[PDB]
Amino acid sequence: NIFRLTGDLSHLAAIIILLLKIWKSRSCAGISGKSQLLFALVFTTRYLDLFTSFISLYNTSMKLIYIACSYATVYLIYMKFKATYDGNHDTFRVEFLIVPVGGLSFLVNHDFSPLEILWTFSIYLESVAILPQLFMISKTGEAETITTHYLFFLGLYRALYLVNWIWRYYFEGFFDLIAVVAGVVQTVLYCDFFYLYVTKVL
Amino acid sequence: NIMLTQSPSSLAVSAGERVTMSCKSTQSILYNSNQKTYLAWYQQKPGQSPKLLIYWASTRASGVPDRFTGSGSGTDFTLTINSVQPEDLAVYYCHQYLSAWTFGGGTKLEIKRTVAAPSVFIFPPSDEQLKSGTASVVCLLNNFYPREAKVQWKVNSQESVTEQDSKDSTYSLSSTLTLSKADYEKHKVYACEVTHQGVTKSFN
Amino acid sequence: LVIWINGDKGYNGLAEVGKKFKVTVEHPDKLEEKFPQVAPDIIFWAHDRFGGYAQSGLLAEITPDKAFQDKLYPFTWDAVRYNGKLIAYPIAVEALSLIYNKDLLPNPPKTWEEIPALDKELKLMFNLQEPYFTWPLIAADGGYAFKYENGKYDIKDVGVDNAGAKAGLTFLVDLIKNKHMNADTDYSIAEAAFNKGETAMTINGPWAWSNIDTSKVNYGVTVLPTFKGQPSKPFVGVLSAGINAASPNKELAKEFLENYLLTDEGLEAVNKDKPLGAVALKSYEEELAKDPRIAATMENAQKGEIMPNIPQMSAFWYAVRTAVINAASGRQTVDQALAFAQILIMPNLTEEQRNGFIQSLKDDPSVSKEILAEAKKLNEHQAPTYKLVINGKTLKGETTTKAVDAETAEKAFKQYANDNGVDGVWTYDDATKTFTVTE
Amino acid sequence: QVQLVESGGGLVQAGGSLRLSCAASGFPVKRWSMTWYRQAPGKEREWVAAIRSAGHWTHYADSVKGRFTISRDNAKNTVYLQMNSLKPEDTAVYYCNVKDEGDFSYWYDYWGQGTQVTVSSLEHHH
Amino acid sequence: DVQLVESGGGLVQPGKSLRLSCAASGFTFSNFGMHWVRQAPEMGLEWVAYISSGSTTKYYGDTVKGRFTISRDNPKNTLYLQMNSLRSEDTAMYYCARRPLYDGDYGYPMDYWGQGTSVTVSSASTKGPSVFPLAPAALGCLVKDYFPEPVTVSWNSGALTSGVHTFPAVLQSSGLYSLSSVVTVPTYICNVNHKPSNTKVDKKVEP
Ligand SMILES: OC[C@H]1O[C@H](O[C@H]2[C@H](O)[C@@H](O)[C@@H](O)O[C@@H]2CO)[C@H](O)[C@@H](O)[C@@H]1O
Repeated sequence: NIFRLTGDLSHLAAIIILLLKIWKSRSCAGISGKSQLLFALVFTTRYLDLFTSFISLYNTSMKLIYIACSYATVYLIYMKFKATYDGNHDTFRVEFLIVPVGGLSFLVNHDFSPLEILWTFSIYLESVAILPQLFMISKTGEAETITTHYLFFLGLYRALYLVNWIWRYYFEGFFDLIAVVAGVVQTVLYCDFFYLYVTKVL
Repeated sequence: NIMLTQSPSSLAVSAGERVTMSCKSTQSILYNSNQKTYLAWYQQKPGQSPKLLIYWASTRASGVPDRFTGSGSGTDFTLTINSVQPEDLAVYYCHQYLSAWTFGGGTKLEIKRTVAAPSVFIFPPSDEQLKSGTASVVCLLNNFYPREAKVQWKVNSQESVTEQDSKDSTYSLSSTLTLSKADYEKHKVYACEVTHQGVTKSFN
Repeated sequence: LVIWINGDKGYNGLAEVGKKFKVTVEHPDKLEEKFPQVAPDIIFWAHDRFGGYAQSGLLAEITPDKAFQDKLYPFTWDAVRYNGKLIAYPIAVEALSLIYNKDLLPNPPKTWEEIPALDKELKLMFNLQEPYFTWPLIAADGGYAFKYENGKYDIKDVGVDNAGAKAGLTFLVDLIKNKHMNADTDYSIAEAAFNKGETAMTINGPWAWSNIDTSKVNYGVTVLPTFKGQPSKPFVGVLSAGINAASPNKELAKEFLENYLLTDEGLEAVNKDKPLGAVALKSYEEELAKDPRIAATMENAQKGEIMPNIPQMSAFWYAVRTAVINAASGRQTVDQALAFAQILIMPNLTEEQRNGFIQSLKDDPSVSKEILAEAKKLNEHQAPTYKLVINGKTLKGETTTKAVDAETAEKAFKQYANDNGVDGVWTYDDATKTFTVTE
Repeated sequence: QVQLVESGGGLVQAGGSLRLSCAASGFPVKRWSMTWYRQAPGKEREWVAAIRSAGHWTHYADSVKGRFTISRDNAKNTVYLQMNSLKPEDTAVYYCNVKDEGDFSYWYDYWGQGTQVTVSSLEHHH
Repeated sequence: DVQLVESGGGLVQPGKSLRLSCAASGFTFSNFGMHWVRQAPEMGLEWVAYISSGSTTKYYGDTVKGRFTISRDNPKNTLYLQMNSLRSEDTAMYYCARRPLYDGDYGYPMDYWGQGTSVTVSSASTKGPSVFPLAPAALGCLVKDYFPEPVTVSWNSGALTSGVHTFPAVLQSSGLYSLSSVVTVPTYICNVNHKPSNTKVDKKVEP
């Protein structure tokens, strides 16, 4: 079970690193604010059960940490340091992602219940969350705030879920086809993200 | 599959003594239909096929002497011999035949008696062996007990001991020392000194 | 005599026939199941139930007459042939057919797909309770009771899982869900509704015709509609006469069947009560084939397949009836019902094993194919060189080696003899492949 | 805290049937996954079947596919494993494992005590 | 009386196939189920295979399943064990045993066993034994440099067995096996039979 723990800690490390870099550099240039908005909405939709039926202090604490860190990143991008933020190059249409993802969550979910629908929607949106950032870097060609630590931790996060899925399938006999497919899409998108950063920024 | 463990791994008892050996199963081997515990005790004399002693963990197989008794239940069973005879030297196995067929590790029953003096014999390498380019000198220890006995070679040596015989309860040991033609030719006398609880044999 | 026949046949005509021959006729309910457990002198029923009776020995092996055998159609005799012996006298050949109302519609529908439109415009209804009436739709697309190969029925192969059987059953349940037929309609409801003209068409055999004749509404008898471009295959019934094993008047009953019932006058007096259909007698069938309804019955029989006489037909009927009732009432899906039918057919399974497999089908239908394969496996399991001769002064012996060349073979033997301390003259017999050394 | 109780194990002839049940006691979770494992004496623990809280997903080991069937009861918070055509190679102690399939619940991983299934390959006279 | 005699054992390379046979007599072979049980020094008694009277039911051990297949010729009264993809762990003495009728009712376990045949699996080639005399009181023969180590050494074709001692074979530094057979005496021939190499040697002992 340590693979999922390590991947979640790596994802939290990536989020914290991005937040701290935005805070210290006093600018958020090179970051797609729409990608962070989608990440915030992913965390909001997945962790809407935070208020009711807390399971453990670590569980609710991690949910709150994720939600607060993502909301703080969105606030820094759009409210605190919006002057350095450049929406001219971040012209991606978010609705073009949310609407198909919502429809797909309605169609391809395991069971038709509001909580299952919300979880599937969050999973799919996480799978397609990084696309605005990919478009912004593909246009501008540089990322003044994306760091090697951030990308390394994101890649460690993705590889840790990959290893976790293989381990669960081969030892516990468990595979979540929706989760596996969306995670594979997200892993491919993140690999393309790393490729673009190394080839065009470095 | 129901695993079986046997205790002790090996033990020695004098003739006429009472001996008890235990088999422990990882789960109960009781049958619900007939309320009979499906465990059996087999006896394997040296160089022989196993012979059924007891079945259903209490019932004695046909022809078995009355000194063999089976007992136990749940996960623990015992085989008891009231008067261990010299013929009873064998390996005893517990076998559950309820779910598949599995055997115990094996309890090797030895025989204790009074100490007996070994007979030490010498055997020089033959001319046929020397023609091949090698020599082997053999020292023989006949009818000794206990098995623990020390052999020392005086001018490569491997010793093999026979299993204790059921007729008399004795051991025999053979110590063979191997040499090349030159190594055998160099030395003129060959001796072995045998130290046992109950003597040196040499040839020139 | 004591006679059991079904309630929907001409028991009164049989009563007059026995009166001319005392003969007692009775029509108990569920008699196809009552007869085995109770044991009537002669029983009148379709041939499919009779073979199993012959397995129980309840039917006495009756010796036929060659002229009397030639008095009837050969295929009817073939129907009552079980393991080379005749267990019954065939009486009538009956097949399901479409009976529609000329007033309600001029032309019958040529296919099953046309029925929904016509029925919703009128806003078909037959007996869906018995699997006999619902089997033509199932078998129209290749569903079969038992694989018929080279004159034998293979009990190991059952075709109620076929794609065609699934298609027929899902078509029927689609028509049920579309409110086109009542899920719980039976034979009595079908007869009552068609007599009043409420239902334009219904599927039924010859026996109902007289009843429709009482309703005096003009009716047309014709082919069952084709399902997905293939004809419906109704099981063909051979209403036959079986002798009880324990009947004290076996010879008298046999003589009565040969010399009063299976004659032109007797069969004419029986068909008047209720239409027997295609009559076993050559003479009366020739005199009767001119009627268009008999022609329709015969051609439907040609399009259909006669029931097996094997004793595994009662279990098959029970399983298919259970599956059809489950699918029609909506208690279970079509595929689950057909899997249940396959499980229930399997004869060698223990009752608790069958219950376990049925539960496994209930609580997970995603692996129904694997469950069926494992159940079938369990059901089938529970079915009832060169040679050396050394001769030295001290040692003598023999030794064999694997050598391809004799030169190296004797080199190896010479080295071995030196290792054995042997020194002597050498001889070789190639024919015996023996190297002999001796001193 | 959740306590898992397993029942239904026992001694059955070869080819017989059995029904194991894992009942969970405690506060249920919205999304959980229950896996039936088995361990025979001196052998590694292998997973037998796996089911989730919602949906029609079930996974079976290659050895038991078609013979073992896993189902759930959310109303009773129970999971059943039906064993059909049992063979003596299926003698083991059967465990049920509950994992919280939501995020951040790595230590919500509870095991049952264990139930004993013994398939007796014996011969009988009619 | 009930008799079970096995045959076919010998030396094979790893991965090869060997068929063992068990001829049964003194009882109705077609009525009883049959077991194959192997024994090795580091293994003890271990059940391997089982076939029912009608071959309907076949059971195999966990470490032998998928490699070993059991069968039987009922009218020829023969039981067969075909071993494929052999390993070093499969070297053992193999016994065919009779499963009595309805052990669920009467309770009899494996009651009659054969003498068994040694099946050894190694890449090393067969080598015939070399016999040497021991000058005599006791006298004996030293059998050296043979592989594998099935070997039967007797004296005067089994005429005398009183005071005769044969010793277990021990691994020699050359990779071969060696043992000495001795007997205490007041003309004696030592007869050595090596089944894998088909070596039957009849040797005299003199001072
Ligand atoms: O369950 C179906 C049923 O089909 C046949 O019974 C027919 C019979 O052939 C007809 O003459 C008339 O009586 O309708 C019956 C259906 O109720 C089989 O003979 C019978 O075994 C089977 O149960």
